[PDB]
Amino acid sequence: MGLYAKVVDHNEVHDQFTGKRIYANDYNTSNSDEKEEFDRHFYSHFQDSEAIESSVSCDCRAIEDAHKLGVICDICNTPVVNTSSRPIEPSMWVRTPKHVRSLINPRLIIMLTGYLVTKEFDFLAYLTDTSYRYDVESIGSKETRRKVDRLLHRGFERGLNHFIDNFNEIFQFLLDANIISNNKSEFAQFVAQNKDKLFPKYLPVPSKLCFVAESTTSGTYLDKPIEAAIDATLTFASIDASSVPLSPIKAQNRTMRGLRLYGQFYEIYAKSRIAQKPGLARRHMFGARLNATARAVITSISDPHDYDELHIPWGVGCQLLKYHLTNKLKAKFNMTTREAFSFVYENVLQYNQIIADLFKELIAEAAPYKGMGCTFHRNPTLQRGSTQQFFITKVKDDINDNSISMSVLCLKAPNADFDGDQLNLTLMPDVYLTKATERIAPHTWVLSIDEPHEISGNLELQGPVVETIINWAHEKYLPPLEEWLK
Amino acid sequence: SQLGRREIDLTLLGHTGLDPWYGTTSSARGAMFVTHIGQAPEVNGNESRYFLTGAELEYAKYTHDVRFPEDCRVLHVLRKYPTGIGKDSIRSNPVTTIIYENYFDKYKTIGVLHVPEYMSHHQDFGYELVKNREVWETIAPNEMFSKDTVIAQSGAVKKDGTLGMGVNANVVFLSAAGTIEDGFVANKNFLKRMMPTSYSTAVANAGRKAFFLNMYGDDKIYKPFPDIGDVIRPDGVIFAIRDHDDDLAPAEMTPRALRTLDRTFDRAVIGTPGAKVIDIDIWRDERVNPSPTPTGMDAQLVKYHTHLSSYYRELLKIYRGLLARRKDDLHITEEFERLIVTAQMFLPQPDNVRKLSRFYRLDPLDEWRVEVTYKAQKMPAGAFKMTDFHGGKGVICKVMEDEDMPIDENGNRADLIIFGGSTMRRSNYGRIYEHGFGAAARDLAQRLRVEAGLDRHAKPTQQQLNSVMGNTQWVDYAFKELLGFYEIIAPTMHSKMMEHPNPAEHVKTVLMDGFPYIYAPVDDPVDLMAAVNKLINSDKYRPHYGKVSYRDQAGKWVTTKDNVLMGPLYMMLLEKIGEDWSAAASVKTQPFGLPSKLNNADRASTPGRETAIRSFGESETRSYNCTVGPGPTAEILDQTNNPLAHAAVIESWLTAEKPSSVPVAVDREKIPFGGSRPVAMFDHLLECSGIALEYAP
Amino acid sequence: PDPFLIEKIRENTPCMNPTLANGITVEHTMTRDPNTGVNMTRRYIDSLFDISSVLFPDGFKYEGNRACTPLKHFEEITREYNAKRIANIAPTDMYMIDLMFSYKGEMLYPRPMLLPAFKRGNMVTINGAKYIGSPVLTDVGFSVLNDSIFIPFRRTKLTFKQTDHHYMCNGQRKIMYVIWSQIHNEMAKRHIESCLAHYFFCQFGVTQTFKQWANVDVKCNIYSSAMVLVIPRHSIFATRLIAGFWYVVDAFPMRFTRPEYVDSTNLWRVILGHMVFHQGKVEENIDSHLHSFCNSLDEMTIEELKTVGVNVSTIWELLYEIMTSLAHHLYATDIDETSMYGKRLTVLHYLMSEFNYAVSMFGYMFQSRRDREWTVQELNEGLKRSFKLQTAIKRLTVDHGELDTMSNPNSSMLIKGTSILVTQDRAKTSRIIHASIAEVGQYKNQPKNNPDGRGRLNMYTKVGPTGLVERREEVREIIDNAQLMFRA
Amino acid sequence: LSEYLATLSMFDIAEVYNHPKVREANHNIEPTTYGIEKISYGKVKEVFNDPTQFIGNSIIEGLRSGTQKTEQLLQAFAWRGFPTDINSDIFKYPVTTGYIDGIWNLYENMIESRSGTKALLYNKELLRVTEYFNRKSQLIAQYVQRLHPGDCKTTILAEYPVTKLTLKAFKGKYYQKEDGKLDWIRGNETHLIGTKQKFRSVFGCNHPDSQGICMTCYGRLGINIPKGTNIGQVAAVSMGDKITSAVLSVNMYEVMKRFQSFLHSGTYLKNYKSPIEALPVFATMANEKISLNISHCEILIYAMMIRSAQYRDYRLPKPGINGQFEKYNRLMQCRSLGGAMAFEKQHEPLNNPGSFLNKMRNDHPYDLLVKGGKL
Ligand SMILES: [Zn+2]
Ligand SMILES: [Zn+2]
Repeated sequence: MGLYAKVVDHNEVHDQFTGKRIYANDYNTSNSDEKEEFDRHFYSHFQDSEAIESSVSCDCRAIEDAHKLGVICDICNTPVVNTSSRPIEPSMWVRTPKHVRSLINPRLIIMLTGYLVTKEFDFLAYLTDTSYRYDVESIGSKETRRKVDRLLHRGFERGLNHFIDNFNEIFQFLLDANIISNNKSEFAQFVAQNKDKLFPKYLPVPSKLCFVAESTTSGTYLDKPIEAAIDATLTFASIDASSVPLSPIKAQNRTMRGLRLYGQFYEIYAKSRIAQKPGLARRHMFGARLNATARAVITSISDPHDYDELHIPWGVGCQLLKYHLTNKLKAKFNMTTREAFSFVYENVLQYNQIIADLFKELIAEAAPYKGMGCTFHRNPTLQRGSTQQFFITKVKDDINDNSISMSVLCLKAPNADFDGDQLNLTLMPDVYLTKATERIAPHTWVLSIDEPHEISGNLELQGPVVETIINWAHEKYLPPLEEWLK
Repeated sequence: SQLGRREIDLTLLGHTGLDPWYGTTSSARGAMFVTHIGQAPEVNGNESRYFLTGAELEYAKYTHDVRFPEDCRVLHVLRKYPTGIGKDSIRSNPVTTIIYENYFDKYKTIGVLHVPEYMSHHQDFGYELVKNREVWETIAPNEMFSKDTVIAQSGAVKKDGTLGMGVNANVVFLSAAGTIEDGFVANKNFLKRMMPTSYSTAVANAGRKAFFLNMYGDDKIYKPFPDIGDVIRPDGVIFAIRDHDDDLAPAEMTPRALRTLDRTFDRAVIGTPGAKVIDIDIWRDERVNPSPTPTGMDAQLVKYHTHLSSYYRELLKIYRGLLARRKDDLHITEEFERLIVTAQMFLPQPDNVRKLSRFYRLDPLDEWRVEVTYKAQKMPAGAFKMTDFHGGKGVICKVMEDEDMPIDENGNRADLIIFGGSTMRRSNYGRIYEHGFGAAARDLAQRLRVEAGLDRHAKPTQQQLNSVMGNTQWVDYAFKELLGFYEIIAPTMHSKMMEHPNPAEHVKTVLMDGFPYIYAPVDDPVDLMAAVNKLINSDKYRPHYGKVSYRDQAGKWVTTKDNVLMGPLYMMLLEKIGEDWSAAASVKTQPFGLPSKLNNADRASTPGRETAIRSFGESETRSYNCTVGPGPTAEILDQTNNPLAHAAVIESWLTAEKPSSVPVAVDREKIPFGGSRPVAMFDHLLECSGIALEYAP
Repeated sequence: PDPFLIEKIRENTPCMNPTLANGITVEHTMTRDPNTGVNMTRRYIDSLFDISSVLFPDGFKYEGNRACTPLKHFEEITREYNAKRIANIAPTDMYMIDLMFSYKGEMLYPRPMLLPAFKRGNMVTINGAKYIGSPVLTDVGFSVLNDSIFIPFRRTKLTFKQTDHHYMCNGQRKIMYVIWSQIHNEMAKRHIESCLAHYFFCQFGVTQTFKQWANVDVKCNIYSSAMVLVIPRHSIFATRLIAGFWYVVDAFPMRFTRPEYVDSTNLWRVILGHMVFHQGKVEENIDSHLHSFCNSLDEMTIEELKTVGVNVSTIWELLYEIMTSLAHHLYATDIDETSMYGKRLTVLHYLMSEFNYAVSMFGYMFQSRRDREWTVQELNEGLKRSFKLQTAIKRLTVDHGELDTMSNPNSSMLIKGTSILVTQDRAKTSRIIHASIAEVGQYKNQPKNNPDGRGRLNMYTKVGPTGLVERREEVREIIDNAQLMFRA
Repeated sequence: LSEYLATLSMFDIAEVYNHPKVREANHNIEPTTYGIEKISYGKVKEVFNDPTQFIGNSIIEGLRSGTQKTEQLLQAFAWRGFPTDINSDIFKYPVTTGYIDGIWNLYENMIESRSGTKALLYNKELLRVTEYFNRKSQLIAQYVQRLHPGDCKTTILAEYPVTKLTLKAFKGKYYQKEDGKLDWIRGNETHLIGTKQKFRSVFGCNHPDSQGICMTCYGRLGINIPKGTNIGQVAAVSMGDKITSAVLSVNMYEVMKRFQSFLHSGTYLKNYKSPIEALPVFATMANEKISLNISHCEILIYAMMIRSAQYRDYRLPKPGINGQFEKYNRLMQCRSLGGAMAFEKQHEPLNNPGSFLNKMRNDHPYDLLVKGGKL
């Protein structure tokens, strides 16, 4: 029934969290000992451009043995987990500073910033920061100055603690004074229903994986949109690291500056990293680089053939079907895994009779299907036909041919040609997906989708074949019918 | 229009001047031809074209070669490697370096000139430099040479002055099923004459982190990589390196373990099997105390480094002697100046000063750096690209034995089969004239061969030609027949050929070559279709027009009902032979847990590119969600986005009795949905901001 | 083939121009003088410092450049920093020179500098990668695009545009064109645009402006706003001057309270500074600005305009001819935009742009600090601050449109080598037909970037010693006849 | 038929070239558009269409069977004509020769080259625009998912005018003729032109499925659709395929922009009060340039419909005659968050207060991928 959005309760997330909890408030960056520990938990640091030669590890990289999986490290107090599947969880937490009522959900700040913040006078800082300064004369717009005069005449008390304690009154006034001049009814309903989850006591710092620091021979490289997150976290740390303890007013002013920095980060990160063409959503949530795939140029199968069969080159067959061949080699020839892997990689660039026999046995064992199911993709993908399901029925015995031979009866549907067209092949791992991808079998684009009771023009024969037929059918090889009857 | 009148000459056409029939081809196809000649690698069977516009002579003047820039005097000749019979001897010397002096100069500038065995301005295509024997054997100290004297050049530059840009092929225009979608049907013997050569370099680094393995040695000899003149071993491995670990010495350092390459845990560099190594360069860091290389693993490394150090030491010695004699009067070229800088970077530094930290574009060198250059010859077979000189691009789609290709009644065997119908749809009719006129020209030369008593196909010998030239009446008659053909097909050529000083020599050349070469300038004043009509209605120069016989795709010997004409076409190979194919069953991931991109260091670690292919974009998932369905579409994505699901797929293949008939790969009860890393990252970021996406109740 | 046939074919075939075929970048960068043995690139460096000597304080001289020995070349690129000597072994085609300066007869510290070397076929290797350096076809003197006259100097680039203003003459409303240009850059950092007549009034007096150039005795024909200026009843230039004067006055009327103050000089400068930018700072600031403006016409730019036929010796003479002789280019241009005949193949102006930038900023530092005693230590620090080891070559493989990666699968030098031509529009990172393409370009060679055939160079083109494209007479008639039919 | 291969050579060219009537259509011609394109080209077309001429010729036999085309052949055997410059401007003088004879003078050769320059254009921008247009229309159309076979037995019909331009587009549509019986358009009912008929329409369906319709209301074109296919995607693909083919091969780019502005409401679809009044306007607009079936037209318009704008109910209306129209941007952000997360500016829906209020919403195929496969 579709998807909608909810509001999470941060302190409930805090309560249900498992493991020792690290708070960024308890860190003085000035002490060089504490800075190193802070960077241990915040950044995921890479000391060079060298490949990580480890599969599992603890937090502090003291244990890199896969047989110790699940054992808790004694130095970092972290269980040994498998990398590439490590759970994504907050790296730290932010407590409520001294003489501060509570924190603010960053979602509420982002919504308010859309309305309250203007080019000449923002209203959120005025209501929350006592150190914000303004010039009424400098305002050069009638609408904003009218709003400013109305707010000043109202006589509110500047301060974060006052703002949190009296929020219904301030929020109501913002609606009445036309400060929030859009979606007044919807915004009121949102606040009136989620007011119990808008002022948390703890806020989670994003995961260690989000912030990646790469140190090279030419300096350390960082992602610019991460900047606000670093600044927000350090700001809360400096509250208890100040040499002179901060007065309650100064504590609130610094707390609000940190919260305003968190709101800036999430909005900018969503705008710049989640929501764009090479973003998280459009590149990885709705797309992927798949395993067990191949890519090569194409040629034609012009000899008598079945329209839904495919021929792959020798080199593609060896690398694509590596684990299929390894299974056969171990069983038939009593090879070890090391020997089988060595045997397969050795014969990628040369013909081998034993490998060729195994290829046919793999194809013949795909019964009752003609061969191994696969899907062939042509880009750009617009119509049904640019994605088709074929069956691998033959691995070419000539190693100099590095093309995938395609049936000549299925070239019009994807508008495929032989001039530098690299197509993408995807191997189906099991029978369940082979049945599923039957929906894009070549026969599924035969019937026209433009005109009823008609066959699409994709089925028409190619030029060279038609010329041969008309050279035969329309030859004047017989006398006229009148002469035939004499 | 006054058919038979042309105004444009060579100076206004540009690269189009290489086409004698530019006027009969559409502008779109003419542009394609000019692009094509810039993408054509040199082949082994290249030869001069049958029809010449004269522009080939100019293009043969400007090629990348080795020259003497100015009138100079040879001072020193250096060889990189001492080819001899010594204990440490190399089979061949790759590079010869010449130091000369411009003695016709006020300042007597001293320069350097290198003479390698090849050149390569392309990523994966080059050519061999053929040394000029007369000049090469002369070269010695205290010898003077003239400006613009060629020492070595490519084999394309013929001695006559012509240029080899392609190979002439017998072509029949037929509608065989193998010609679908601009496909070519190629004779196997023809493809042996269109073989390109590729030159490439492999680089390895060893030292504090890893050591070389014994890939080319035996139980008594340690030889990490092949020598100069050797060939790459059949599996294609050039060299491999293993990590340093002392605690595993009884396992990883046995003589057997040093000979066995582990694909999973070692790192190798793989090239073309059977390729011949032609050059080696080694850089060593000598100020290491102690060297991390184990003893007995550097005999080959030291042998090449010692000879290389001697070569650079002599270069630096020569300059210092020159500087002593010509204080403030020594002028050197910019090339020589950079060469001396390289020598100082190579030789060790004096102990009084700090050592050098060598880098290659922000990459720090280890103790050893080895560079190996090898050359391989490619046999075109399938997916290779070809085109004529009229824009008719095509792809080789079928290869047949020589005995199966079409053959006419006179014994001519076709090299290619091309669909003729596409000519009318693209309006490149220069195809027709070269084919049609070449057929008439070829038949005329063969007819004179038979009339003289020679074999019409075999190349005649000197004894046969001498006897043929004895008869004068036939020689005079043969010359007139050639002139009569020239009058029809080439008017400008005909006028020049009227006053041939030695007509017998022209006839002798034609019989030996088996083809009369035709000069066809772009501004030739000839009516083309009037010439075609003359040839058809002629009793002398009418080309043979009959049936052909070939073996069809069913293995049956058949003969065509229609008359088929066989003629020549100038063909050239095009780049992108499809050698960059990719295929991988499992790929290496990132710390995040997703497939990673491939850098240059990992490009050659496998015989073929093992890269994950983005076969499911956002557009494809839009199409799959509608046809296949959202259900199965999510399964396909999760098998990669979730690394644990991918691990389940591999185990299913390995444990299955029939790996190609697995019912279900991922057991969704043991590994349920919800483990995809991109989705988990999406949920985590939104949760921190304070929101979550949920199903509507 | 028959040996006699080849000779007859060769006899009947014209030859290409060897300068273009062998590569013109090599001919323009590495050719050495027989007398002195110094190449073109080093001579170009000397000429750059000759035109910039007018901004040098007394006693400061440029002594030339010298070639460095390979030993010093090796020592400079392996200089020790942080107890480490980094050596880059990736092959490059570079050589080193020293820049010599002296102060009151005392030689200062030489400044080493790296320069690129080119080989046959416009080939150069930079940091292990091969490149091709192609010439750029550029306009000589000035360029016209759309109501704009672009004039490039060695230190500046100026564009001249047009605006219309209304003035009342003898009780009759009239419209005249006002030529303006933006010469100060903080004006861009900022309504009236800087008028050329306003600059004339800032330099000369209004009466002096009219009498010296227009030979008009302006008083106080009667011209008024829409204050009186009176001219005898017996020009277009004077009309433009009047229009610009009223264009300035109308939007700043408070400043001209008394008519006599019009003939002053400080008031015009105050108005100009308020346009660009406190009165005290403004008055002093422009007095330096007009000082630099009066010295902006370098010798090299003068010779370029001389070829076109402009004949200007001072920057004020150039402004006069823009308002008098080149004014019609703003609305009715008589120069064909699509032509390729009156252009020049230029190499060094685009190759040495970064070094030219350093030279200009060095001269500007002296101008900004006039009337100051210079110490040897201060000069040495200034020279080190501007002329560094890799100043000239630091962006060759970044944003230079005439340098491109090399990919040649065969041995030919012409096909994608010395026949590549770069248009002026793409020099730093189409048009209708013209018969000149058949003579200068290759109208059938149509790459994707330049489908009109102007991206390739005809190998038979006739080129002068300085790179000027000349016309071939033997094809003059046929080219001319086609051009008429193209526009008919 | 391996013995009956067709061949080409200069012998075939001579046969067509030497015909007396072909040789007369190249002499004594007025160098004008009328003289060349109509008189000279007319004579050659007459010869090529005579069944008694060129018997057994490879070139002509292919022309009769559709292998060749007269446009290319006329420019080869008759006068080439008037090529245009890169700015689509024509030249005063023509090319007085065909390709087979050749063009060997500087003026005519150069202007002919401009055709090759015109061939290569900024297709990179065209690809970018077409891909964006296709993606945008497909995402919204996918909200109409299923097509059920059968008949829903509705008394709601639709009154549509029938014209000479849209008669072909009505193929397969069931219309109620006299005596209250259903018949479907076969495409040759010329007597119906200029009248108004009562059609079974998508907007009148009463199928229980909240995002589906029955076969009868869709028309007989639904027989060709494979089982289980998203019917909305089919309509968008059909429209996108024809526009993309025309754009890449009045500019069709302006046509694509015109369709986009009309459907997405920025003479906008939101102006009209009922879908019945809007379909003939869109059908005439669509069928004037491309050929789009009425069934596809109804689906695209139906996707832009909402139940109640006042109460912010953006679900599809059922039946479709009780709904209103809405802009594209508001619909893509307020129907389902799964579809919203796949188009543009994904941060904006997260800030919208309406996204957090419990509402009845339709679903999108991308909903599953947002949750990673969970149900
Ligand atoms: Zn640990
Ligand atoms: Zn219905």
